Amino acid sequence: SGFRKMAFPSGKVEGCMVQVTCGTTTLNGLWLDDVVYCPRHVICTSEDMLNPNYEDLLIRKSNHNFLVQAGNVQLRVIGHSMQNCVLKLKVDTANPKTPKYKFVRIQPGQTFSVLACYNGSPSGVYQCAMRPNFTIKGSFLNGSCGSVGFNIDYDCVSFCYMHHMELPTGVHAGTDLEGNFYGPFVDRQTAQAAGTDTTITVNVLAWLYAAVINGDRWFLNRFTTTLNDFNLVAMKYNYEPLTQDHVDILGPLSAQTGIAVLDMCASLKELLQNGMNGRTILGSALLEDEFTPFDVVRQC
Amino acid sequence: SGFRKMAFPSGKVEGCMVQVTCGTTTLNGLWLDDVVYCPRHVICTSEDMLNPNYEDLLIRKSNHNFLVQAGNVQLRVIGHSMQNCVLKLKVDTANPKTPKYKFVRIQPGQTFSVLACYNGSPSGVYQCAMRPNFTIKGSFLNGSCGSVGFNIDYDCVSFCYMHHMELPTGVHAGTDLEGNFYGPFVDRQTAQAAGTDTTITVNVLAWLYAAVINGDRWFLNRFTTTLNDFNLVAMKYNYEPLTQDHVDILGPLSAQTGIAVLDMCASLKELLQNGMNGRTILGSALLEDEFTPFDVVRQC
Ligand SMILES: Cn1cnc(Cn2c(=O)nc(Nc3cc4cn(C)nc4cc3Cl)n(Cc3cc(F)c(F)cc3F)c2=O)n1
Ligand SMILES: Cn1cnc(Cn2c(=O)nc(Nc3cc4cn(C)nc4cc3Cl)n(Cc3cc(F)c(F)cc3F)c2=O)n1
Repeated sequence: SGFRKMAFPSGKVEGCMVQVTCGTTTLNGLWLDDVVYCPRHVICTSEDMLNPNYEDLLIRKSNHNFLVQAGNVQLRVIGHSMQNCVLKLKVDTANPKTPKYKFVRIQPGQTFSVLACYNGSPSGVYQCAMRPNFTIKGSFLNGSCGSVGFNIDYDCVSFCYMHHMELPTGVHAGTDLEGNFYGPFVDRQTAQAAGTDTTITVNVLAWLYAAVINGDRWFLNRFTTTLNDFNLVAMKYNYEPLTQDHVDILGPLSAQTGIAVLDMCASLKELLQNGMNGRTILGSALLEDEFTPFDVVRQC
Repeated sequence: SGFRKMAFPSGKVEGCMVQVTCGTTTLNGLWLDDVVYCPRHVICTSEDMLNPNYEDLLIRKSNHNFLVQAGNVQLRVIGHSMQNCVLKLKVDTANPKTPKYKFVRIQPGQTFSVLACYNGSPSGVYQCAMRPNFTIKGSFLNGSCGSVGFNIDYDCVSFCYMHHMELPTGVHAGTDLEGNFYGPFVDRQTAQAAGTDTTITVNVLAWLYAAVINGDRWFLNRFTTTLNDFNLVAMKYNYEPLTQDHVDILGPLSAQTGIAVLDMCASLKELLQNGMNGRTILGSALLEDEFTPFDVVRQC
């Protein structure tokens, strides 16, 4: 029992992290087979960071302009190319610690693990969700650019996020591993605002199911509701519309607990309308929305 | 910016985890140099688990009674011994992945990272605090016995916790790596109750400082208080007495923010007396007490 924000063990990713430097600009890269992937922002000097023309900047560089250090060992760069907002640096050595991996893009509302790194050295691991507005509420300091987010199934690491920048308001923005930003952001050092966010309804429901699996049942009630009258109340509270497909995914949790999805929705409506009254669910005084149904099943 | 429950990267520990089996009883072990450490409960058959006499049980075993599997490779057991509630199994192979390590016992109120494992295979990593009543509010299923908790400084892993059992109420109990239980528990399959718990005051204050470092300032106020009138209100709310030594440790956070410790205590007293009024601090609607001052500094 118990329920924690739980990350995947990070060792398979720690073995891929390297430092990349161009000029005096330095950040983290990801070394898989004989390629290092990193944010293209690394080719900016301080005077280029506000308004780079990356094709311009990159045509002015050669391979020897890029210093890649894997721990103590510098990796000889033997080729380079841009792919969207990531740089690919071919090196003369294949990483002997390369895991089985894939590059996957995730959906808003899905979770992943973040290995935060500084100067190529891993620092901490934590679980994060991609928000509906394509930001993540991460924990990142100066020097974390290039840190990666990932999931693991069996032995295979699905890389899904490369960290680029912190917005005003202090949330974080980045790309998938093909260099394509999540959300409407660009890799320049200008202030960019996140669009309005919403609460991930299916996740809140998943976490309420987790609570029942773990013996928190105080919020349950005898009522039910239709999908639609629920969405009418949800809309009021800045919750994502719940769809019949969300209902279908909650199926297995509904089965294991014997609580119909639309009955749990009735509990959710009352929690939204009454608050929690100084009570807690799974140690929280808020409705938690960064656990997917898969996370609940994986941990319960 | 941002503030998350952040664990240490787990790779150095993942490389030490093995499976130990005696009879039909199986759990996780820790392979460091040529020794495997695991809960002595592994020598219990189902009929022994309620009321074992471990010295009895162990004198009836030989080395070949212990099956140790490191991934696919079985480790030849060449000696065995009891140390308190841990078994030490000398094996014929030194673990080539052994990190620099130490066995340290932690204090209540301190934090560590838990690598949860099943059948010797690591499953997830998360951050936990040792509660004042020497339990931990972990996340652990059947098969997690022998999972370890740890901290990392530079390259050195300080192992501090080996998981043994889940209490009623669903909190977790275990030992340090010399086999000495945290708290007044014994390694038998009987129901044992945790003693009353308290809130870790110095940690709540540390986290309020983290909030200020991160721009949450709504809870600050112009008042101050003495150490003692604070402890009078704290006592009422089941908070640990705050000591002048706790005040001294908060020094560096007080410096970086310019907020006197006893002024932050005045904010805490008002938060305790008024509640949060449906507002949040660092995304939480509760006063969080599982971040030490070191965790705040490490992340802020
Ligand atoms: C507080 N914070 C939270 N997350 C981040 C991530 N982040 C970062 O780590 N570095 C950035 N700018 C750099 C400055 C450098 C100075 N030297 C010597 N080398 C440097 C390398 C970088 Cl990458 N930025 C800013 C930033 C990075 C981008 F990739 C981008 F497209 C726009 C940006 F404004 C940053 O946000 N810091
Ligand atoms: C739900 N939960 C949360 N944490 C735990 C940890 N835990 C565990 O993993 N296993 C336990 N008993 C075993 C049964 C076995 C059956 N087979 C085939 N092999 C087994 C090995 C164990 Cl270790 N227990 C119970 C338990 C383990 C102890 F070490 C102890 F001293 C007393 C106990 F009651 C357990 O709590 N499960």
